[PDB]
Amino acid sequence: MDKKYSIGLDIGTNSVGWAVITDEYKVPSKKFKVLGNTDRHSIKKNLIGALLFDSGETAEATRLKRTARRRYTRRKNRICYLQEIFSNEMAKVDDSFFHRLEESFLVEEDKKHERHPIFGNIVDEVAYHEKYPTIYHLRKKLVDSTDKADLRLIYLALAHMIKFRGHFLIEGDLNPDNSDVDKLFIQLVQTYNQLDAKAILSARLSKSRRLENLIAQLPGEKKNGLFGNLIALSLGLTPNFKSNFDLAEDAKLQLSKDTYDDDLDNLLAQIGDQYADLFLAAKNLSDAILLSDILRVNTEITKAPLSASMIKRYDEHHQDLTLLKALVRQQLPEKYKEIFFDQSKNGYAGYIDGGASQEEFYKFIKPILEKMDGTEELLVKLNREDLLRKQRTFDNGSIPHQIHLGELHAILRRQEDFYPFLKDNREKIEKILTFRIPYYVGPLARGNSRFAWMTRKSEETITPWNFEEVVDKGASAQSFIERMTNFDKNLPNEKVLPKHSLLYEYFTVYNELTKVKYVTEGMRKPAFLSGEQKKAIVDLLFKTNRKVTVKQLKEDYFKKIECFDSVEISGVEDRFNASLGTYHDLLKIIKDKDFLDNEENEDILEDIVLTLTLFEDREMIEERLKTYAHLFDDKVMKQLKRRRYTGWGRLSRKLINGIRDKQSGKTILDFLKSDGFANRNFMQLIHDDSLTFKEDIQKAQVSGQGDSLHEHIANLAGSPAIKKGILQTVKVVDELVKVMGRHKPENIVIEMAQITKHVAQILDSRMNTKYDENDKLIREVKVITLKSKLVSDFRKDFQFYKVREINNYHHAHDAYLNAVVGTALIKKYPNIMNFFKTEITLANGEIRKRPLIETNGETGEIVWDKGRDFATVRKVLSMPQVNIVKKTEVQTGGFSKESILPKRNSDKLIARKKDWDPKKYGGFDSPTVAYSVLVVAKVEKGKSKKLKSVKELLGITIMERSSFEKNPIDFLEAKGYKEVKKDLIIKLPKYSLFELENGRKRMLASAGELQKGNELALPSKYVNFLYLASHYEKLKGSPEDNEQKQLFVEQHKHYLDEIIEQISEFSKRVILADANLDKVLSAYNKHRDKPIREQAENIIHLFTLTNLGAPAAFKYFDTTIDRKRYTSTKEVLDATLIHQSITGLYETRIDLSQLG
RNA sequence: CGAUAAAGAUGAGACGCGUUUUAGAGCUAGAAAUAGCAAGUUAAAAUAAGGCUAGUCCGUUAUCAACUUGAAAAAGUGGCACCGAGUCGGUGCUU
DNA sequence: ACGTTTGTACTCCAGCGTCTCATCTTTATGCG
DNA sequence: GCTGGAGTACAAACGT
Repeated sequence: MDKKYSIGLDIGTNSVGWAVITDEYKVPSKKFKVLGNTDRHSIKKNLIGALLFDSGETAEATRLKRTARRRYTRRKNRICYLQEIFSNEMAKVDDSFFHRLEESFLVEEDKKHERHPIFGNIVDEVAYHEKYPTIYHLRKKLVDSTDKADLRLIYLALAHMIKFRGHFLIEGDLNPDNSDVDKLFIQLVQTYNQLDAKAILSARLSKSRRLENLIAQLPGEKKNGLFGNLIALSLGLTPNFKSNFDLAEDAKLQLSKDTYDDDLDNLLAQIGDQYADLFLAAKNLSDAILLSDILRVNTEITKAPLSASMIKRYDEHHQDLTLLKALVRQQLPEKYKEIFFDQSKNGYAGYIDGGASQEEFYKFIKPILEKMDGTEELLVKLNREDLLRKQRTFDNGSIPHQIHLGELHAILRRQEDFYPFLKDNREKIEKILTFRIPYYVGPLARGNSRFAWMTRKSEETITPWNFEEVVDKGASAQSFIERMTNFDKNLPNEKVLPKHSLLYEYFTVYNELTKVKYVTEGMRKPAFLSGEQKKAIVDLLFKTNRKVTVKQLKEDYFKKIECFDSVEISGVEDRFNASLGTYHDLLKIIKDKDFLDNEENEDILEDIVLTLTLFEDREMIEERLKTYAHLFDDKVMKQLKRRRYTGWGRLSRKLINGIRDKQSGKTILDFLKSDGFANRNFMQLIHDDSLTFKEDIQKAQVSGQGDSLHEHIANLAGSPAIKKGILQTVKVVDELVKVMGRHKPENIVIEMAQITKHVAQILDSRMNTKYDENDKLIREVKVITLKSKLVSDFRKDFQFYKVREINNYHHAHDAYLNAVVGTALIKKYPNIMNFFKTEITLANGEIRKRPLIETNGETGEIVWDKGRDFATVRKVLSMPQVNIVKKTEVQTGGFSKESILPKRNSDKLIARKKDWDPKKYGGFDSPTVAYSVLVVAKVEKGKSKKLKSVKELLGITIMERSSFEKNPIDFLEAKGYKEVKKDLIIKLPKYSLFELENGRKRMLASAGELQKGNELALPSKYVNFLYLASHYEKLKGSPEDNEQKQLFVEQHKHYLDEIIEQISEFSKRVILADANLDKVLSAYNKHRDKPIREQAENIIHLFTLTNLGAPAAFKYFDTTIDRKRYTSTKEVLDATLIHQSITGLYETRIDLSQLG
């Protein structure tokens, strides 16, 4: 039979609601066959339901932890590099110093050499920690020593600098001597003249505000160049020097960039060295502004100013510490034990030994400082956030690597005379500090990664010193862009040409001009310009004028070439749109119309623009054009190198001039140039009986021939969770087609709360798959897209109200009403929703009458009867059995919580490495269970060695999962299970459904906790009343309708008692939370004499006691009911396990009572 | 109709902090128990266990009823009406 | 008839800030 | 924040 039906969907980020209706808008009911060892053999089910699943996560967290893993690996490799550089000498001075460093984490019994990590004795360790209290004291000492020092001290200082090196944001060497901001500004004005500045520059005001403030209070007269260089200093960026200093072109000589030197040279040619002193002062002032807050110390007594500043911070911590100690011992003696001994408060002891930040300690110690006297400067430092500070602090992220490199340079230039190996390896260690893999090279994989693009020039290990001789950086950055840009849509095998290609612009000119038509003198035939005439017009106007030519210019060229027949032109605009811009720039730079005109040099120019579009670091551009420097002078070689092109086109070169029909041999560009008086455009050759259009379809089919369902949802443009929803929606559609005897649905209706267009296309592609004799796709299944507004409109107009707090039936009810509205309006119209209200209002206040049976105007149709349609959809909405399935999913993600908890005697701690005993070291805690397994075996119970046979539910950790799947039997025997039964092991993922007495259901949250599994089928009257009462002040309708709703909600005030009675009955049947229910009834009893709106707004809040899923806390009326957790899955082992299909219609029920 | 801007997705390269264990000798009184006093700012190592394909890679995204085949991918498996409704029941027909 | 284990109820806890660069869609806004 | 793990105190129920 035909068995006509339709399928409705509601795709969500967290759920997929589905419904099947017939031609009479009825849900069909069908009896299904179940499997398993249970006694039930057939179950009657209704063809409406929803599928719930966890939200799809983005890849960002995985990306960040992957990047962190790479960073830790690289830092460990730097430590190994420096431990191979110092290796031979360190074997002589103190062998196993590196080994004492590596075993520092272990407890003293687990150590192999000595507990003291540096010198191996107690006296020298104490002397080191007293002579150099922090690492910065040793850093300052080794920077300024002039004496020989122990090699361990040099290693510790330089290793601390390499391990914590700083940011690479400031490009260019930063001299630490420039520190006076006021002198920098006055020197800028003075050098300009020859050719509170400190407070204003170092103020925390914005760079825009800072420049504006200095410009407002500007003593310099006729000194706009001083103001521009001041912008280039404080802001770090000058404006266009064509107006700032009368340069030839717009020159933005912004500092802190590698292009600063090249733009400065361009300005020196463009201005004529009339701003060099300004640029020089700007650089000095930019430095002194940048290092101002970083190095808050005078810079005339040391070469390591960061060490001096941190020593000053340590010293002020000590001074204000002893003074605060004295003042609390002298004025508030009842608080010294709390501030300086208690590690649980936010005092000093919590700030150092506990877990208090600087903010928390400041907030705690401020009121103590206020009430006591003598605390003036301590308070002043606290507002300046400079009281009792530490060196390793949150604000150390602004220290540039130039400072650490300067200190490291100072030790390798102060200790190189005594230790000779430092002198030849100085640049090696400096490279180890400063080497940073570029963003266009990526992971240095040998081919064993799915994220790598790097190409190797050699086959050797990539050390930080052979990176430029082993990694082909050109091909690396080429592959970096070439994996990211999309392939050709027509030919999905090969890549895509740059947007600024000469071939593409020539194609656009010739395609527009081929679409353009001329007009003859007598016949006035459109046709087109001839191919020779086309090239002549291009060279006359489009190759002459950089901007597009006007129709007047085209007419002037037509009359200029030969005597015009008629300058009128058909199929053309007032001005053209295609421009020969890149050829014009090459004619303005290369300045010869020979290489840019000869077709033998076309591939050269295409590679030129490939380089300009591809690379943006300008050294890469430098080398790739240096390959081609033999055909041009050096000046244009360093001028065109500074040209950057942005953008990628949507067409490829094989589509444009690579595909040629075997009958003709002409390219698509050649066909556009000369079509034999046919004037066919690109879309003409792409959609005709020519051989070009056939090969495109054959390649679009042959290549990407798989194009799997998960692939095509995966390669879309949207959030991952909505892609999960779309994929589950498609699977639901397939199974719903299967359920009805594999007959196709007549319509499919879609609603999501461009991606809608795409999911419509997927469903249309899978359902509509039949072509006629003339190869025309017959639309057997009309996939319909619907906005969400219409559904809510009817929901409110026909009072088909939803409270989402009752149950998850509202999802499938949205799906059913979706497939009611959509297929009604596809019939009534083949206000638009005014065909619905029978008493439709008018501008005169008249309730214009409507027919009971609505119909289409043009032809007779049963679109909507205002009787027996209410009854059907009311029945389906009040229908108690609708199939909600929570998607059983194996958990993936982190093994446990990321917090490293301290040591305990508990066994729940997890070994953070292989041999780290957690009772000594501590470690991770609370692991994540991948899935639970039901194991029937016998355990060792009792002191008398008794094998008590037991059935238990054991949770498998994500970490344990691979070891369990390698050998389940051996894993169980290692766990403590003797003589297990291999064939009764059942894999139970999260949200596995179990059925118990009185229809009670529980979902498996884990091996030791369950979730509520039942749904309260509260009738339509109660949910309609609850929406009317809670939206009492937000009715948003006509005043008569609002008054009628108010009268209706006042007349049924007794419905609250019926609602709470339904809640109590359903909670007593399946929820089984006696104390929570008693507190609920006490709270409802206490709060009866309150208005109905608030009462129903909190009866809505009540319904999360009975909601599907995890137990949750809630508040009714100023009282919080804490969650009743089911923390024992012992009842589940005697229950009935239900396996369900994605729709849930097809079931497999296992009686676990019979297993064992 | 080019063009700009915002948001989102994906990928790469870098810092700063935090946590853990250990190292920085606590002293004095007291038989001890516990007090009085001193002091504190730093470093090493690890930062998903680990894996083989041994890379200055990979390891937390996406995918996932049961059943029968398939290496996997993937394919295959469950009769239809009608009257009723508290998580679906009943009746008839036919396999 | 002690003893040990499983059921309850209750409380607490959960890795986080920044910067540079690149490539795609998808919305949006004034032009006119 | 969610919601699952874990610790703690206290008693009921099952083992021997």
